[PDB]
Amino acid sequence: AIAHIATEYVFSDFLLKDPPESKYKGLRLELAVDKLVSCIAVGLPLLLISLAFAQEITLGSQISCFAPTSFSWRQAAYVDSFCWAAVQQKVPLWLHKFFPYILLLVAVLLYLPNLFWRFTAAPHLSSDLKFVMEELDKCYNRDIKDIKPIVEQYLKTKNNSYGLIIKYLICRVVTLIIVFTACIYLGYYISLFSLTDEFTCNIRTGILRNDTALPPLVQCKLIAVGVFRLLSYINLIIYVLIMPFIIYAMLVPFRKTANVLKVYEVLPTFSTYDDHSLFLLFLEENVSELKSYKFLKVLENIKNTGENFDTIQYLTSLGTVK
Amino acid sequence: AIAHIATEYVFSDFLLKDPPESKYKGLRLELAVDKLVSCIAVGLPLLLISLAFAQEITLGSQISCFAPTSFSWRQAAYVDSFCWAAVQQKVPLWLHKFFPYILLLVAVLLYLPNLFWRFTAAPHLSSDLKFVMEELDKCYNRDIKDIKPIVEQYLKTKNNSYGLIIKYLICRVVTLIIVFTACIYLGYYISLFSLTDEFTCNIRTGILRNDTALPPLVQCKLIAVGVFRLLSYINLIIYVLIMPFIIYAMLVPFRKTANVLKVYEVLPTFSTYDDHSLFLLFLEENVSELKSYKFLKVLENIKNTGENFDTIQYLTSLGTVK
Amino acid sequence: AIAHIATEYVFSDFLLKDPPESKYKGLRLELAVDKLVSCIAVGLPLLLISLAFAQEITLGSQISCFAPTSFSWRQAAYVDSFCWAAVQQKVPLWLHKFFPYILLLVAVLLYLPNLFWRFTAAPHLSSDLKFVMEELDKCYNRDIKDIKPIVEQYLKTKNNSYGLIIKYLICRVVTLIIVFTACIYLGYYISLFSLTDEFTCNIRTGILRNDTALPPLVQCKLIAVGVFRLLSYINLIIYVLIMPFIIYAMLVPFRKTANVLKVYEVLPTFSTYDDHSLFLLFLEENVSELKSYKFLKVLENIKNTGENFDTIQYLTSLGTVK
Amino acid sequence: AIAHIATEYVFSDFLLKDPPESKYKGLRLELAVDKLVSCIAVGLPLLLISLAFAQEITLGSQISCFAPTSFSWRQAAYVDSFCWAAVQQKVPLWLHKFFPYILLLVAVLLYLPNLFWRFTAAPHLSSDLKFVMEELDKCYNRDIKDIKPIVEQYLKTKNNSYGLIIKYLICRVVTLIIVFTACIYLGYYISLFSLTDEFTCNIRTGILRNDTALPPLVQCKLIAVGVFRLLSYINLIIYVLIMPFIIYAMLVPFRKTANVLKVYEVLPTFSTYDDHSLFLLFLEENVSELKSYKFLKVLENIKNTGENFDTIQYLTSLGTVK
Amino acid sequence: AIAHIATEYVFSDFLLKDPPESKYKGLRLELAVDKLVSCIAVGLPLLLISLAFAQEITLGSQISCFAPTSFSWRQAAYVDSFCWAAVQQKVPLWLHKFFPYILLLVAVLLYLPNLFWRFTAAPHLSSDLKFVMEELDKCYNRDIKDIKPIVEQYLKTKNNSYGLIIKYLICRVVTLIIVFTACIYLGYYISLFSLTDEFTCNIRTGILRNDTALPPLVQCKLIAVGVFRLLSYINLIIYVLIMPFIIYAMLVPFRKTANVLKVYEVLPTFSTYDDHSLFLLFLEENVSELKSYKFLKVLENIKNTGENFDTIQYLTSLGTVK
Amino acid sequence: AIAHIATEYVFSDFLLKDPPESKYKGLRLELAVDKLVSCIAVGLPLLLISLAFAQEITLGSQISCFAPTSFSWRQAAYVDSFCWAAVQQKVPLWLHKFFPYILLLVAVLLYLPNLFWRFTAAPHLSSDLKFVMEELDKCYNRDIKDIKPIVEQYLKTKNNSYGLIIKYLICRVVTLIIVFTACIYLGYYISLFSLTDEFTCNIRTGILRNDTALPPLVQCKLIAVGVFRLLSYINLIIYVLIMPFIIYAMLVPFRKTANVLKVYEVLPTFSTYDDHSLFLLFLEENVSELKSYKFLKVLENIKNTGENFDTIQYLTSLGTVK
Repeated sequence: AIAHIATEYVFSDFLLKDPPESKYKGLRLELAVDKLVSCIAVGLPLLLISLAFAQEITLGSQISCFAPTSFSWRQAAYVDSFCWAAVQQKVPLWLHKFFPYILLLVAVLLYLPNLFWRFTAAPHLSSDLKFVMEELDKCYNRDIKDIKPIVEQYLKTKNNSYGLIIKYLICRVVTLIIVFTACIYLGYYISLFSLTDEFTCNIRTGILRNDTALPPLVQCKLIAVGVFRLLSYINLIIYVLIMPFIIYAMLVPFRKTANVLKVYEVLPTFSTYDDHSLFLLFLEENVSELKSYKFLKVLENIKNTGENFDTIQYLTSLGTVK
Repeated sequence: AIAHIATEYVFSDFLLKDPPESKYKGLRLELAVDKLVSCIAVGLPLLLISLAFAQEITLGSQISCFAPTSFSWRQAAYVDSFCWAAVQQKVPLWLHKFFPYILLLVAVLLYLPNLFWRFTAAPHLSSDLKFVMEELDKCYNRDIKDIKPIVEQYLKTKNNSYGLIIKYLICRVVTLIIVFTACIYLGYYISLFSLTDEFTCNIRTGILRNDTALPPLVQCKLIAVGVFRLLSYINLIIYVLIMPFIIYAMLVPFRKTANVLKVYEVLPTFSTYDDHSLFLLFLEENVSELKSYKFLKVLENIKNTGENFDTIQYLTSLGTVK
Repeated sequence: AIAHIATEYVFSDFLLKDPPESKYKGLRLELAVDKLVSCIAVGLPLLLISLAFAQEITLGSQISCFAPTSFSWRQAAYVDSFCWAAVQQKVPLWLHKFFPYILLLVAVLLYLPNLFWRFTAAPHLSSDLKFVMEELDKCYNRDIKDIKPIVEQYLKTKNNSYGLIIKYLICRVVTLIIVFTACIYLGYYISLFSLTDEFTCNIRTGILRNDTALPPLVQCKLIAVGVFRLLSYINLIIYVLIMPFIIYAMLVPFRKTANVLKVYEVLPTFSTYDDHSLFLLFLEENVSELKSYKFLKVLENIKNTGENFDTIQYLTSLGTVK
Repeated sequence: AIAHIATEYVFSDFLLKDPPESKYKGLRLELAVDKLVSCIAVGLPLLLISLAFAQEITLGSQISCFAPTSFSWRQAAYVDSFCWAAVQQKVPLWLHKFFPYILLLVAVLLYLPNLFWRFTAAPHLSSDLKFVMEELDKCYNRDIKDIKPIVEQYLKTKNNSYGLIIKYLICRVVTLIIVFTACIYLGYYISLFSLTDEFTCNIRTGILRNDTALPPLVQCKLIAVGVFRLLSYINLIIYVLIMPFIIYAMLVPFRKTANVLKVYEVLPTFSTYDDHSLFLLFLEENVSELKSYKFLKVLENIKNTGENFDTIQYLTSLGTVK
Repeated sequence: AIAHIATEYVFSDFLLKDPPESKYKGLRLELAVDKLVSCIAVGLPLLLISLAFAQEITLGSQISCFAPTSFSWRQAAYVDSFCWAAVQQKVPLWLHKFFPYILLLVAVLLYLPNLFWRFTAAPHLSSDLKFVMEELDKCYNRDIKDIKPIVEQYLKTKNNSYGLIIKYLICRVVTLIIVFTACIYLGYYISLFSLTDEFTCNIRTGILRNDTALPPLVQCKLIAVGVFRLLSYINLIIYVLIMPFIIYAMLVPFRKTANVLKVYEVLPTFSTYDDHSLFLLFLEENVSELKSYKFLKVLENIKNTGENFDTIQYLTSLGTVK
Repeated sequence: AIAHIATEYVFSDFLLKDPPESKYKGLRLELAVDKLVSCIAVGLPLLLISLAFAQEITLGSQISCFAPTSFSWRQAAYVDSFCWAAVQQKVPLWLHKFFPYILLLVAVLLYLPNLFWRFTAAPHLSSDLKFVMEELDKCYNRDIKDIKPIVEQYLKTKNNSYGLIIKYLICRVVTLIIVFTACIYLGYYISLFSLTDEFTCNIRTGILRNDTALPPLVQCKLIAVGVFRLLSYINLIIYVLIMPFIIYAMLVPFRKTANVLKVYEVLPTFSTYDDHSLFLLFLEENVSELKSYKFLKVLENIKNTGENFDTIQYLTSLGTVK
């Protein structure tokens, strides 16, 4: 065990030589901020429920009941199981019983909208981005060859569209609503479980109801109430912290967006709650793959300083990219 | 078990024929010292919490309580679970209970800034480095062909920038602050757990509060206090040791940096708290992939001794690299 | 279980058809003797700690205490856990408790210098070796074409360098110092645990200190003392055996080194505590990949006997290698 | 469990469609007989120690002690652990305790010389074999082209060498010595454990030495003595059986070796305790990869019968191989 | 568990889309009947020993002893372990104890001859088959080109050889002898374990031999005798069923063998206890890879009916295959 | 556990993005209906035996015996094991004990004929199909080139063959017979285990036969009788449902088969209990890979409607396929 830990945490590469995106393929169909927010909101409750029942913090059973001394092992086990079964039908008790279930439901609900976006919006956007990038590269190549209209019109038509931005807005709204509901539930659970974690189960039911040997009531203690409360507090803190990030995410009109086509306007061939703005944002987020755009952006940065050099010679110096 | 250990530690290659970076691909977006410091600071608490609960050092339960002889097995188990549940609500007790949780939180907080840098700074820097390297290679090739301006201007514009160095500084500051907070917490825990590790839990709560058979107090012993203290001391020592490395890491103006472009100044075509200095440092750290730079550095090393040989013949001797 | 053992040790290939380095790629940045010594020194303590706690040799718990007959199961378990917790705070007792931890620390400390060398010396040496090999191949090709200066000067500049040999020396010194410290610790542990392995724990602490029913002292036995002593003896023997190998490893000036360039001196184009000696040693250790060197070494071996044949015809017979 | 066994032993391919060496790559640096002998000698003790502790044959603990009826569970467990700890310090007892350790040591010692040969002799021999094969192929190609000296001289120089054969001899001698020592140890263990497997442990040591309630002696039984004896007998039988194979392996001068170059003597261009004999043996063992040698061997087999056909036409019929 | 079973037996492909030999590579060095017989004979005892100790059929321990009521848990466990240890030294008892060991030995012995054949006969036969196939393809290609001696002579020399057929015969004889010995052992075990499975162990040995409290004899029951008997009966039935298949396998002279070269005799260029017969059998078993042979066999099948068409036009119609 | 279930059933792709036959390679040597029937008949008993012993439905042991109160734990365990051992030698009892074994035997017997067909019929049929497809493609290509006999004759010879259809019939008959036998056995087991599942074991055998303290008889209950009965009923229902599918499978003469060659009859070059019918069925089942057949089938579908267009222009429009 010790040697296995040593091999897997010291001798094996952990954060040194593991390449996350070595020669990343495909296209980036999700924004970085949105991806980070979704990953946090999905993987936080899973990590918390994994931590809540780790063997390092759990001592015995979920509940512990004080059976009378006259009871044998099997009678005391029956008492424990009976009180655990009645902890559901009896509000705090069933909430403590199903806390991992509720956190799992929250995680699944938070994962749902991103899956919906990936299954009903990713392919069309990916195809559009690929077409736009390939047409921009072809236009740059032909212009470079000449110096030694389709994309502008297509973006103009996309300007009069709202489907993509509407779907983005409903995804953000669903995520925000689910996070807010989770925050409310966590606050309610924290409020309702700061009183105590001891409950009396009644085992005089059925054919042994009239028996006098059994105690009228059996006291039982919830074991993981404190850990659950601490983890719920942590989850609420994290969700409150990530709350403004969703607001910033769906704040499209006021976002600090720089148009990619500005650098392309140098080429002579080239001449706010909308699909065009969202498509421009996705282009900018996915513009790292383009290489001609790198040349145009370098030229723009050079000319931004104020150097008095003609751009015609620089454009003629460059050749075909690919 | 014995034969499995033999196979996995003797007959299987352990440190002999395992290639770490055989034909390493991609680009090195992190400095070696920064990568080592981050890896140590992240993987030390994880290794320590893995060691703290290894079966080789843990004998029984987290706590051990001395129940009265009249108590049965189930009553004593209830006593143990009750005292373990009250160890939270009761400062040292809950700290001992949640020591692995606190170390995990420290590890996650230390891992966060590197993930932020990798998600919001890696792609732009990687693209810039690739562009600079390819332009340097093309310039070397064309100059070699001729003997038989863009990169200099771009670096001049980058000289008037501060975003990358600012992000680097905030990453280093966050890492240093988290390490300092962890050091303070570990020192506090060491100070507060050198007194004793025995506490009395009171089990006369609820419907059995008025019962006289139960003892008024039950003594319980924390088992892993010594191991926790030793591991916390080791963690504090390691963090204190790695403290000056972060200071040396964010000490950019006074770093011993050699400009790569000096060797390129031989080519006739080519002619301190800043983005340019950080970019030069990243170029130098990632210059091993360039092959023309190897020729230029070899020529520079040859001429550094003081040999009286013309460089024109040496430059004409070399040809296209790739 | 039996059939699984049969499949994994008889029907599956174990030492017959498992290729260790079939078409080995990359470069050999570590010497064979150094690699073997480091692998032994790292994987011996890990194997020993894995063997110490194997289920084939461990019967029960780490310690065994003789509780009074009047004690119940839970009271005796509390006694065991209490004496195991006091075995730390009480020198032999905590050493027996933390023997696997100390061996793991020794293994990690021994693994550290090789990781430091691999992270701060491997890339530069690999690039230098690749450049030297490619230039030697190109020189051989052009000389063969002609018959039908850079490398010599670069080695001359490297002659006036000491960084690589200094780093090699500090790595060897760190390894030797750590091995010597481990030897001293193992000898001390063997000396201090040949007396006995029985200790008395006092459980009359706390609210039960004044109770008269509990025994004044409880005798306890360490179970794995003999296995620990035997494994420590084996580790000390192995470290003593590998002690002279490190001395031979850092003995660079007196090493039996044959210069690779001697065979290359046949080509007309070609004409002791130092970087040049270490680089020549690494070239010789990594010369198996070169194919022109194979031809030159074959010619040298042919001419070593004393055959009276002109080398010009043999050189003209060979052609381009690659 | 039943269905898993069915899937892994019936529906999954076991010996039908598992290709051992489908398109085998690299070179065969070890002889078939030597590889088989080493594999047997290494994997037999591992298989035996795996079988010795399989759950199909082990009932309870390593030892079983008859504690008095007045003892509780914990006192009897302490008795068992104490007698198991004293089984070491007390010759047969510690041998029974450490039998798996001794067999593992034997396996590791037997694996060591082959690793030494692979790390200090494989690369040079592989390079020499590759060079010889490529030169033979080139000579065959040029001779075939002509009909429409280096290798002979190199083998002549290798004739006056002894390093490779010396290393082979020391490897064989080390293997034989280790196998003989293992045989002697196994015979001794069989002789010393045919008497009985019952021993008395004395638990009246320490603060309970003067107590009269404890028995003066406690009888204990070793459980796996018979299985250990049977497995040791099997191991001794196998080692005795493989004893003459090592003698035949290092018997180089008297080995039935056919020279490969005899078939190559047909080409007009081509014209006993030694390195040359060992190299010829390795060539013959690794000659299956050569394709021109296949043509030459086919021609030799055709001419061995006594057919009166000129070889010039057959040689001219064949063309370039590769 | 239920959902895992569903995923691995319903939703995952089991016998629908798992390709056994999709684009099979290499050569078939073993006959289909021989491969099937060896696979059955090897994997039947392994499957049987896996089934014998499955948790679905094993209730408790290997043996069950009726200790007196006055004995405690530890004394009864000692009794069980003692009787299990004496079940070896006491013929039926040790046979029941080591039945899985004997079946494993049988499986290993049956696997040995096929490994010997694969390690000392596969490479030469594979090389010969590859050479013959490539020469046949080349001859077909050149004959097709012409229409628009080596292989026949080589087969004639192989006609006067017996090494391959001798090795095949010794492999078949070893397999048959081992199967017959296993059948005899299984019949003996079935005969000797149909009487009863109850034995008395005597625990009055050693220092407690003179004690009167212990019973003079302790009755014990073997639990898995019936399962072992049923599995041994199944194994014997299967081995008896596969007995004639080995006889048919080594029956080479009387085998229904069709010569491959008969179809090749159409080409004008082409003109019983033996190596030639075995090589022809291996060619026929491995002829599926050849494509020219497919054309020749199609032509032979066409002409077998009795169609009066000239073969010259059909031969000229076909072209180069590869 | 909860988070692992979430990851493996929600976040990981389950039925969304798992490609079953993405770019399927090789040839389809088994019919779809036959493959489905064989997969069902093989994987149903395995799934059922996996479900029968799942931890979600099994409470305790296989059998439960009511030992007297005076018996200790070990005596009661001996009673349980003894009655479980006598449940075999005593018809219903051993059937309940070996139900998983019988279902495994049924599964293996059902898997056997498909393995026999795959090992003795797949390669020849695959080679024949590949030859036929390649010849059809070549004929289509040459006919297309011309417009700008071997296959017909080969099919005529195959018309006078019966080996393949005979092997198919024996495979179907073996499968049907095994399924019918399994149905009969399951019906018998259902009939014989609807009475009760309680049996009395007699433990007064051996040296304790004359002892009066032991009860004359001990009642024991089979636990999994109901689950076994339900699963056997399900298996019988499924086998009855799949019974007519085998009859439809071996019903070759009356199968709705469309000849592939009909569409090829358009090309001018081209001109019931049998091998030819089975080969045509396999061609049709494996015709999806052919691309020229797609063109011919499209033309046939176009002309089936009744359009009055000449086919010569359509044939000349198409070109070479591959």
